[PDB]
Amino acid sequence: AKVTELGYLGLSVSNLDAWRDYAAGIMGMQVVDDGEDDRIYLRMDRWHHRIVLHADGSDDLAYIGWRVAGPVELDELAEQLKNAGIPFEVASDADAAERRVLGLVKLHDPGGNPTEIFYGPQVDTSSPFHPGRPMFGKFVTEGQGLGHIIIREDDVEEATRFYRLLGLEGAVEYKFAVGTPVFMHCNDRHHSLAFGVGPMDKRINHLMIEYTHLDDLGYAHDLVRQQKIDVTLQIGKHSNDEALTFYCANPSGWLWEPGWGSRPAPAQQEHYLRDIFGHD
Amino acid sequence: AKVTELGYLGLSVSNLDAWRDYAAGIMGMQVVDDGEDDRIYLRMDRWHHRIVLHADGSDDLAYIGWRVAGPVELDELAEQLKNAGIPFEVASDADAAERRVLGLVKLHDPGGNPTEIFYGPQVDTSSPFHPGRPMFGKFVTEGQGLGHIIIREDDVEEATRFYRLLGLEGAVEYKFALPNGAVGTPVFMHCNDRHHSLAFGVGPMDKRINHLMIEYTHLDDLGYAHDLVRQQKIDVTLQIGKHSNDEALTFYCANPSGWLWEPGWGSRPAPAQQEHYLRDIFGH
Amino acid sequence: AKVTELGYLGLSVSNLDAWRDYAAGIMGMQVVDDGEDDRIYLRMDRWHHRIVLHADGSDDLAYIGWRVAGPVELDELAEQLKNAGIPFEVASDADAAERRVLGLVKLHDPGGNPTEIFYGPQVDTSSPFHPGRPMFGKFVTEGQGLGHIIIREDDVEEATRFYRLLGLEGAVEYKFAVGTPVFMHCNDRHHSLAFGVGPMDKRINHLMIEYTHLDDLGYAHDLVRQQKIDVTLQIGKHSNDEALTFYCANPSGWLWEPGWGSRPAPAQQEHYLRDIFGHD
Amino acid sequence: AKVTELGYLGLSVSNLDAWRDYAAGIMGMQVVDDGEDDRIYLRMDRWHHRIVLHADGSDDLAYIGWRVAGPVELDELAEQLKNAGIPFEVASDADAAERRVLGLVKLHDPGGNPTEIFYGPQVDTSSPFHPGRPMFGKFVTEGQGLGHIIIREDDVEEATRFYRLLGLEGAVEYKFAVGTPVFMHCNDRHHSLAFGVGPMDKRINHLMIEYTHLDDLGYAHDLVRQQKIDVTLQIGKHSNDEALTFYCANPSGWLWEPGWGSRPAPAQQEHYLRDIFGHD
Amino acid sequence: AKVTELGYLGLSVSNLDAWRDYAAGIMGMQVVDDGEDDRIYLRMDRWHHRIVLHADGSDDLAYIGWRVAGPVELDELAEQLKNAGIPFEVASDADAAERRVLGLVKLHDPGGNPTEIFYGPQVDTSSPFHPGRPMFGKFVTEGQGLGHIIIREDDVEEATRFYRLLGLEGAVEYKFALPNGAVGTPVFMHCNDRHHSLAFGVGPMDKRINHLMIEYTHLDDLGYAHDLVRQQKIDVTLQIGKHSNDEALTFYCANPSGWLWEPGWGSRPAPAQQEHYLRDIFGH
Amino acid sequence: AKVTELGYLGLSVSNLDAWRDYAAGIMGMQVVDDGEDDRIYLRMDRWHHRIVLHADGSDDLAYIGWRVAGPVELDELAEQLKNAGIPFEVASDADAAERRVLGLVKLHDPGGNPTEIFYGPQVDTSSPFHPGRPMFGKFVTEGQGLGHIIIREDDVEEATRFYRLLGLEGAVEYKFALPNGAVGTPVFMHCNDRHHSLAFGVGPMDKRINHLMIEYTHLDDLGYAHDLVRQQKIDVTLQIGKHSNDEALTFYCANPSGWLWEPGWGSRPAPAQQEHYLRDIFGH
Amino acid sequence: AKVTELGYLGLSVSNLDAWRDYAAGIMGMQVVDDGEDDRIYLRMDRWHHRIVLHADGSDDLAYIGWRVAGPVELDELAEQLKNAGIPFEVASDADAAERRVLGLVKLHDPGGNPTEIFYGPQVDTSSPFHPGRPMFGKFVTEGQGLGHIIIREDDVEEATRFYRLLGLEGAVEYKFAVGTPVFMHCNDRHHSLAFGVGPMDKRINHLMIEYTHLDDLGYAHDLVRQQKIDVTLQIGKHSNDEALTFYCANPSGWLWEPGWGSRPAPAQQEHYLRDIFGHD
Ligand SMILES: [Fe+3]
Ligand SMILES: [Fe+3]
Ligand SMILES: [Fe+3]
Ligand SMILES: [Fe+3]
Ligand SMILES: [Fe+3]
Ligand SMILES: [Fe+3]
Ligand SMILES: [Fe+3]
Repeated sequence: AKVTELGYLGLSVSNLDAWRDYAAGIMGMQVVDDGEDDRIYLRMDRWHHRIVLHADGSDDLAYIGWRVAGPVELDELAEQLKNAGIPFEVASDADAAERRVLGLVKLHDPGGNPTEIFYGPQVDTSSPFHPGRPMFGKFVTEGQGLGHIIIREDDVEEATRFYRLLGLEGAVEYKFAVGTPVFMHCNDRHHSLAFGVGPMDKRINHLMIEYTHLDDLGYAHDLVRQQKIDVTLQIGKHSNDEALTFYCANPSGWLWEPGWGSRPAPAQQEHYLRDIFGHD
Repeated sequence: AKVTELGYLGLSVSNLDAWRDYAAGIMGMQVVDDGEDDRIYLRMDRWHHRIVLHADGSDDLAYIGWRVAGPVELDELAEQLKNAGIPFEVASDADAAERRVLGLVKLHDPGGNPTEIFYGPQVDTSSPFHPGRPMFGKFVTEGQGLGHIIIREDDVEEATRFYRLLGLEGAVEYKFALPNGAVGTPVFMHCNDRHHSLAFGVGPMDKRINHLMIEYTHLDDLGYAHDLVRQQKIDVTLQIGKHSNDEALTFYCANPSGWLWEPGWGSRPAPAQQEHYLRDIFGH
Repeated sequence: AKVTELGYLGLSVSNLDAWRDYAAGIMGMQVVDDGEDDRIYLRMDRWHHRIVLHADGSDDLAYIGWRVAGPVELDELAEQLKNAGIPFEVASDADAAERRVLGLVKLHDPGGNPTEIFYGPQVDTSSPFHPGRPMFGKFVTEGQGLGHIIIREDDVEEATRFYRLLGLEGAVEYKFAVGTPVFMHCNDRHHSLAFGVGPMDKRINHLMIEYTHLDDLGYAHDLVRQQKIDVTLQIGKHSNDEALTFYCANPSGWLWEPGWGSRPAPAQQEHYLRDIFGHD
Repeated sequence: AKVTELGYLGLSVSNLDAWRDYAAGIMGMQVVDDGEDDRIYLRMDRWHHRIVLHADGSDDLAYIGWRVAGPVELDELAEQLKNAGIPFEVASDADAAERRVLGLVKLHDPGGNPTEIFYGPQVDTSSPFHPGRPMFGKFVTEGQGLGHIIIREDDVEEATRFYRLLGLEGAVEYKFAVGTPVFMHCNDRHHSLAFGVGPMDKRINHLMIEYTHLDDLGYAHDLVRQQKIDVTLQIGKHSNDEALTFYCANPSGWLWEPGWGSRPAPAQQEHYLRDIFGHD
Repeated sequence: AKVTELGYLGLSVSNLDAWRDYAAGIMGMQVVDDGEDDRIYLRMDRWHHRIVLHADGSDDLAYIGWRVAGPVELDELAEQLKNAGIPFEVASDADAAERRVLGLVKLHDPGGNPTEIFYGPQVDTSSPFHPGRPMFGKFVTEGQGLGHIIIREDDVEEATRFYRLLGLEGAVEYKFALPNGAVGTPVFMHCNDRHHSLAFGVGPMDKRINHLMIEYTHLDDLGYAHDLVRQQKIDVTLQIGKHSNDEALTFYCANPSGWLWEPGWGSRPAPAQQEHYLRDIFGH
Repeated sequence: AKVTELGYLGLSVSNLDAWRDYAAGIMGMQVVDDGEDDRIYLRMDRWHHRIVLHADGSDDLAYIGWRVAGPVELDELAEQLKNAGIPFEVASDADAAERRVLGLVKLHDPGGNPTEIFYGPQVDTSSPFHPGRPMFGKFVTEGQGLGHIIIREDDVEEATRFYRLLGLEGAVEYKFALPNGAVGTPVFMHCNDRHHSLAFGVGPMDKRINHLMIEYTHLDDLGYAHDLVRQQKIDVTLQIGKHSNDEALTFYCANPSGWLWEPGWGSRPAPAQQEHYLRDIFGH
Repeated sequence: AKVTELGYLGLSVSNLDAWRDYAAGIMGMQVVDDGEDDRIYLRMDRWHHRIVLHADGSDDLAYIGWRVAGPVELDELAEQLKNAGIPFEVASDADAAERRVLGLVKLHDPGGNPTEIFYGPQVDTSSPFHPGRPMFGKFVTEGQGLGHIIIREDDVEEATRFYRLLGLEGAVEYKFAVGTPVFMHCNDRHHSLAFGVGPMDKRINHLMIEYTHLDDLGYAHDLVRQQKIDVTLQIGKHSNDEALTFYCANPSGWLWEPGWGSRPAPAQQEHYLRDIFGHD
């Protein structure tokens, strides 16, 4: 059994309203507020949500959810963890219900990042995704997860071995003291996960989200320029994912990377020395 | 040169608010309001609009706009009308501006229905379609027009001839027995892949327009619309069903102007060749 | 080895003639009467039959037949049952011949439902399916079974484990005391089997049958309206199978669900809270 | 490891010239005579030959050759035979060279039929197949073998178990004392092998060969009528292979079944009670 | 019979070396030098060339060459020009040789822009395209011509009519407010799959040509070009963006003659039918 | 209405036996002998034949047969010839029988080459093509004709005009320097998917025909033919190579009548539009 | 784990300039000179290089690199070697960096040929392949390796067993004392490797490189004729790969075989007695 996608992210945020303007108003996500006093959701497709916003007054990552196919696969994965010596917790039904999933395992990666493994997300088929701003197209999520994240690790090699155990595949992809970021995938998305990018003040460095239509990235690019917001990396392409993407600050003080046209991971490992173009 | 699609409809209404709730809130169209005194717009795709709503107090059809490919084609059609001795007005640039088109000709069909032929609709490709209720998919319009309409014609043969001149094709599609032994023979006509764009010969009518069909790309949006209408007790005069001709899955129901909208899914193209039916397939 | 489809159903019925009018006259199945004094068959495609009508004077389920690929797979499955502690019976040749199959294993599921596992159904290739009323198209059966059934179970978890052992895959699909129906598949049909829907007076709740052509469902819908028969659920869509279907009473006092446009099961487990539209 | 196709047949024949008129002159096979004093070959495609004609004065089967993918697969298959208790002989290089193959295992099936297992047939790529009469099209052989054969067995069940060990798959396909012919396949050809058809005077009952073009079967049908030769079964279709074929006597006193439009074997076992049409 | 593509451009330049560095060194074109005194060539595909560079001292457009399918088609177009009372020169074999074509007619458009119509370009299929900087892919030209241009026209309606005669199709593509309440209505026209080959009506211009669009098959080549231009501080007058009409991803920037090149990727075809816009999609 | 393909060739030969060995034994054609005194046939596909061999003592081309779709089309072409004042003979049913066709017209091209136009060739669909040496594949002929030929024309422009009337399309395909400063401009023409069916303007010729190209579906048959020719020392006057125009892989070599056959593989279609070359791609 | 392609070759050469004229000037490869004093590279596609030219004054093979998918596969392959008794060396990071790979295992085949196994080649995505002469098309390398090589072995059977252990598949393909060349593949390229061709003065007999466009082979054929260079085998086709190729001398005194239109290896082993055409 292997994880199949990056299913959801929990975020700790200090300012819900600013996140509404940003994620729905600019990025085109749908705000879902089910009445809960301490959280709201962000929806990108059929699923009830892909991202949870916990208004706990912090501004960092709360948890990463990795999907598996069903209860049998969840059990096989739990057993693999037990055999590897890795502490985990089979969540109760009520804890799974909090996450809007049927079954859920909670644990941590070797960098201390809260990591969850689940099957059976809540899908709202009867209430179509309705974007928070006008969209030409949709988001790329089908079988591919919500996007990709760079997260903090203190032991790159331990993290890699942990993530291969979960089912992800990958290796170092750039050589840039030579530093060696590692990139990993579990489906057709080039990667869902990367680490070893150097010292980081927060648990998460960025999140790349992907549009089906190029016109939606331009629409977002222009809203960000009009709203006169911080751009860290300009429009361009990495050698690895070969996607067209830009990097801007979110209300939590880290980066979102809205994108278009990401390719699949090569079936065999490669490594690069530099990006294709842009990203200035 | 011929008409290529049913491009837009002008509607006279007496209650804008009801229309907004109906067309956007249930059907999923986008309300476009340009700050005009007397009118708002309904949008279904990239075009600035497909339906104009003139808040004038009446509840009927105001005008029907038929698209042609371009200026040369508009000239060619104008000359054909003149050579048929059909009167028409060459609209100026301000009349074309008012309709959001590049050029147009204004006229009447034999039944007195105000009829426009235009090229160059306004398309808002910077502001994508944003439906007025959540939608699963979109509207079927590309190269097919807004949908199909049923309109009043006192002279069926005169209307048939008028619309063959414009470039529409078709003929009688159904035969049915009337009370006195007569035979009703409604005429259905198309100008593109859409089974038909136009019909008439369905008998006496108190308004110029009887119904409008609009088509969803996704059945679940038809399902959704149906559900809100049941939630809000609107008159579905004809239940879910298939006509023999268009072989579409549709339900008929009442709009705020007192006539019928027929939301539908899965319309088939107009056959290569003319055929007719005595009855429909199922439902309705 | 795994079961590949829901191959056949045996029904106990009190009124054969009424079943002829219903299943052939309305639904478009073919009545096959081979001279046997206590039964007649219903045929939907190439197979000799998909359903057996036993005129024993009862009005419920008699047996469920699950197909396997051949004698080797039947043996591997019998061995899996022996290893699990589940009593079974390898039918004799004459018992297999009664069912019109080459090899047959008889047993019961944990709810006490008679369950059969077979290979090699009788197929009448030289006598084409001829519908009991005029049909635009056909039934959807190829590699997909005859349709799907909701059956009674007293132990939802035991039933699930039993059915996974047989080769089916699935889980809970709706949360609606929270009740949790389970749905299962063994091929491209969304599901062949569901249970845990609540208390049931009979062994079987319904049977969904599927038309290739939409026009055939309308034809049946209209015959049911003309014959002024009981409709329990109106035309609509479940979130899970995303099929267009209606629910009406059969002469045995349970439901048939004639349908159109059922999709495959998602490759990974999901759960819903409500249907898409209709089914009032 | 499994056998992949029915690769070649060795025949013992009493009259080479009559076989030339028949197989090349009517059927459109190519006569290959490499100078050997006791044999000539029949070629149907790229291979040097598909059939060997041994002029030993007998009129029956000499051997059946089953192809495997290479030397590794040949070894795995030899090992499976050793483990099953089945005597075999690894042919020497010179014995393999006689057969025009690189590696060859000789043995017998439970009915005593000489059976060979080989890899690496001689292919004459530089000398295109040239038919013995004018042909519209070609023969169907690619990845499918030369055709199919009914052979004699005294123990139907032993033969089946032997043939499954070799890699073939199948079961009984007709019920017609009820007799139960077994049909087996190892590729896209409906079957390569059948037995249990009742008492037979010879080792082989027939050989079906298949044309790509319908017009070639008609051409052969007409030559057979003009030459006023024996027809046993008229043009028609079996329920199982669903091919269009006729049955005529060859100069050895058994049947050839020239054919067209044979379908693949169903992915799951079926059984019939009668043919579709024809074969009178 | 009609023009089929924008085949070549003749350019007057004052500095060959700068052009070589710009067109080849950055854009990826191949410099072709045939040992002529006064001119070199720029190549983008199998054709001997798409752009001629006459080192005469001026910095402007010299001529525009439009392709037709063959000799019969050239005759047919010649007769149409004559029947319209438009003057033209039938070039001799040496004039055709100079242009690397089999036949041609020379003339002027209403704005005085030297205009040629030809069949039979020279194609060097023994010496494949070899770009002047490493390229990921190639240029989009097949049956689409070199790209599209914006040129000076004092009389927009006269030019429109002139180019409909040649066989191009199109009309006004945008409307925008001018200072005095006027409406600018630029005309965009096509003769093949390329959205447009030609535009004008964009206002006063000091040179005959305003810009040229060239299209890469691969985005990474657009990316590459963009990067070298940033490395060499050339004026990108308009940043990465999409026009509503061609829906292409392009950036505008200055060439050594003082006007604009617009390298681009992913242009869409010209719609079956005329439509217009009030604004563009994004960027620029 | 136009010619659709080069249908057949009539050849005068002085040695049948050599031809049989060459055309069948090496090229893979089928010899068809109908028991006629004076002639045998060469077959390449379903047609009774593509080449007639008249054993009359001369070694040259006898006639060229061009196919049209049917009788109406033959009439239309006949009337076009008459309206051009080109003389022709309407063949009777026995003349059509002799050619194995349903109808035909007989005439001359400007260079005196006997020229026939026919519909309805005889097709032997009961006796499939059986090649005269083992073949891997077949000949390319469907809707493309037998191949292409080079023929003698004293007046290139007159011939061009003659063949545009018949319905062939094309123009000059190459330019090359002659000794005296002149320019040779051979004309290549097509009437279907085959790059060309016909060429001329290659200079002085002692026979009416210079070469014939035939095309194999499979390269291995080209390879096979090449090998037998090397085994039998026939003159391959031009080695394996690609022309710029047809972009085919072919080798030229001598037949028993003293002129050239060019067996080939992988010919490309004639481009949508006319283009020309100064040289060829490789080899030859 | 198996090797996936013939990734790179190291060559020892006496004359760098002559190799530049040959490989770039004629063949259309790109010369990459990164400043190193003892070597330059030849590039054929995205990779930094496919061939290394070591100017050590010798004129033969230096090493053969076989690609594997990643570090896990490299480990599984290293373990297979340890289990087989075959000495190997896990290269250090700096040794892998010298080769422009992320991980590297060094060893020898049974003929003494230096053999390397690596994952993660350096790819220069931001600097497109730019040919050393004008090219119509490109080289065929994607998932197929750089081409194929005939190398020297003293023990044909040992070499075969060694190469099957690495993941390659194959056997004897020609019978021509009967000699028996062996051909092997690990992807869609007919073969990457062949040996047993008879006595050889050098470690490598030839290298076949493949063009996507036929016109590029003709362009090279003509440059070789104009430069009036040695041709050993004329244009033609082998029965096995069915490619169109010619054989000419390189500045190191062995053969390059520029080619076009090579087919995949047959899924099952064959053997031939002669080539199709040409190669005189
Ligand atoms: Fe990223
Ligand atoms: Fe309607
Ligand atoms: Fe159901
Ligand atoms: Fe048979
Ligand atoms: Fe532009
Ligand atoms: Fe030629
Ligand atoms: Fe080779």
